[PDB]
Amino acid sequence: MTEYKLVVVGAVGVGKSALTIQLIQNHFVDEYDPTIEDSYRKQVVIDGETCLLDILDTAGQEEYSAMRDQYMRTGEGFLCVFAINNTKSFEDIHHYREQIKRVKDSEDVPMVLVGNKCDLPSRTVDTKQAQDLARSYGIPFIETSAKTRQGVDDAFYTLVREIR
Amino acid sequence: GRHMDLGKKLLEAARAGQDDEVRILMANGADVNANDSAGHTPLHLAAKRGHLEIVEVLLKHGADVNAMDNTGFTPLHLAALRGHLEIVEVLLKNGADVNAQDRTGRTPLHLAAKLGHLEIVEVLLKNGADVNAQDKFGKTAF
Ligand SMILES: Nc1nc2c(ncn2[C@@H]2O[C@H](COP(=O)(O)OP(=O)(O)OP(O)(O)=S)[C@@H](O)[C@H]2O)c(=O)[nH]1
Ligand SMILES: [Mg+2]
Repeated sequence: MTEYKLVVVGAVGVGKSALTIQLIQNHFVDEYDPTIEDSYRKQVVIDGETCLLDILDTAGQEEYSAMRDQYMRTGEGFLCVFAINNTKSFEDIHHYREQIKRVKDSEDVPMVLVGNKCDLPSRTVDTKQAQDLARSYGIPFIETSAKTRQGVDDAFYTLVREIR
Repeated sequence: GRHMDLGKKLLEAARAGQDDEVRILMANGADVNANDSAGHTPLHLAAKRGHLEIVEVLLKHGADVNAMDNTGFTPLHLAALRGHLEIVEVLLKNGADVNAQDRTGRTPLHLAAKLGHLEIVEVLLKNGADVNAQDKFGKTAF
């Protein structure tokens, strides 16, 4: 089958790990364990085709920012996650995007913008603002909740389609 | 049934650093090399977290000192990444492969040098780490 190398990036505490464990194990982890760098493997069916997702879940913590180069070289697609009650994390998508482009020497890298934690009542980052950001970058925008599982498959599967 | 479930609790106890809960789970037959979905063993989680006692205990109980998770990290990669010196030492005295490569070709030295852990770099070189080792992009530790 075709293997897709997916990389999940974003700021501390946005739900990168909770999204990923939802995809792999279908369960929601309420507990913060800070990620260094973890790999997960899932054989799935997308658009009627069997394929393998090789998923790297990365560190939000800036102390590991020197490891970014390496996973930016190896990844085929990037799930760019922010949390909808975390302005800084939305703004940080810019820094992630810029580094990706510089490492791949390209403006067209498969990428999906993920607005996580859409189950939450109040929010500080507008849906419109995110839709605009994704239209600027020419990439899809998906609203997710790792807690409810909303949009979880959609987000990863959409990144796969972008790699194709 | 039970045996699998002891593994998951051993993983948790090793991560959460409960030194004595580890001792019990082992004596109820738990698997010392139980894997989480990311491929970590208890020794990876204990090395990552910096729990020296738990690292010693797991090694006394036949833990695979060069086990690799799904990213290709050994426990020595994890201890080095975050500067846990005495852990790096103990792992090495128990036969850790000093030049083990992750899936991208990085040794422990690559990671220690990348994150500026100078005391780990020195101890790694004293234990036969290769200064000219290249990862899969041709890049040395520096
Ligand atoms: N309400 C809600 N909480 C969430 C959601 N996703 C994650 N969380 C919670 O946020 C906290 C941090 O999530 P986590 O997945 O660990 O962040 P991270 O992005 O991996 O952080 P890091 O490893 O780079 S340091 C956890 O308590 C988790 O339960 C969500 O969709 N909704
Ligand atoms: Mg995480």
